[PDB]
Amino acid sequence: EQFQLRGVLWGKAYSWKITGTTIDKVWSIVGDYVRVDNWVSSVVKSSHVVSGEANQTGCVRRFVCYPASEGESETVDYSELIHMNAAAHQYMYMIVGGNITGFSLMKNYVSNISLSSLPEEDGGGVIFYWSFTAEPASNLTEQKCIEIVFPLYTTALKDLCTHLSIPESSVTLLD
Amino acid sequence: EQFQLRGVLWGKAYSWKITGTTIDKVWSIVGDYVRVDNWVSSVVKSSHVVSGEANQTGCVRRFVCYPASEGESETVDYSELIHMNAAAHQYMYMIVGGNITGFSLMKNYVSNISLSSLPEEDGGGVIFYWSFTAEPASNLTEQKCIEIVFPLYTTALKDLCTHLSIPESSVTLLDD
Repeated sequence: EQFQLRGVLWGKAYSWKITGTTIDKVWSIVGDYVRVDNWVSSVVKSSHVVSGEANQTGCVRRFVCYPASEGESETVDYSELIHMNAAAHQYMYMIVGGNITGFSLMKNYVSNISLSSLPEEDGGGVIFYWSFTAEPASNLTEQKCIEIVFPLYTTALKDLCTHLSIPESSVTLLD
Repeated sequence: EQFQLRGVLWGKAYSWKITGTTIDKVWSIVGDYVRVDNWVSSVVKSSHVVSGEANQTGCVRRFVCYPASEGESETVDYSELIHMNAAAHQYMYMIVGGNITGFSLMKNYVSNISLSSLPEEDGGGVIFYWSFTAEPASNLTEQKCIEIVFPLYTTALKDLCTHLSIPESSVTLLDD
């Protein structure tokens, strides 16, 4: 009959409907965690595992991003896979280092990806769930985090279509 | 060029499609965080806010569960709301105290609830996303965690239908 208060979190969750594809096809790109360069290829130049075994829980990926603008340097993201369930097409990760533009500003950025199949009889398709949280800190606001994260998710959904060779119209942001 | 290794997590995410209702009817039940007794009524006897403002982030609810099986006693759950975006139909909470059966065994049980609408153009309907994580601990297993959580979520979706006055056939667990 007692309890201990914890800190509150910032963040937001997004869901897209994707037609003209299957959970396996989406996963073949999105599920290769340590080769994110083969997914968000418009932002990410290269990626490889630097700790643990590729795509296994606890592993760390290091990926390199193209310069944010001309003159600026490439930036780096280290992120740990903190939960992986490939059979259930879902995983969870956190940035544990690097100077990746914007994302490296957040405190304990944690992200969740979940894929689901819509019923066969409803025309199939995939529900792509993608959320993040970050801890409140004085150099940011929740609104500023959203302005960092959401545009990237949007780009990644576009880059997904490119790699799937399906039109961008295949993707609809729910709500 | 350095990073900081951390521990891994246990958990699982589930999604259901719910027909025959609207996202705002579902939210009126599911979104009323401190009155979970009006939702999972097969399990929860009573509930109220005990810290902060009702359903505002940071608040804590205390709720009483019926005996889990015959002979046992009522148990109690203290859970804190740690994120809330009502207009976006999504929130996050964590158990911060109590002896609630099964759930209080987990270390740092964190849960996420997210509602979305399917396109009007393609039938409508609500996608109900519900996930949890817990921190691995010597006294438990992830499989045990899933045995604790999933039947509760399952029961909760059935109770939701009761309170919405829609057939339980309205709910379908999505393949993952």
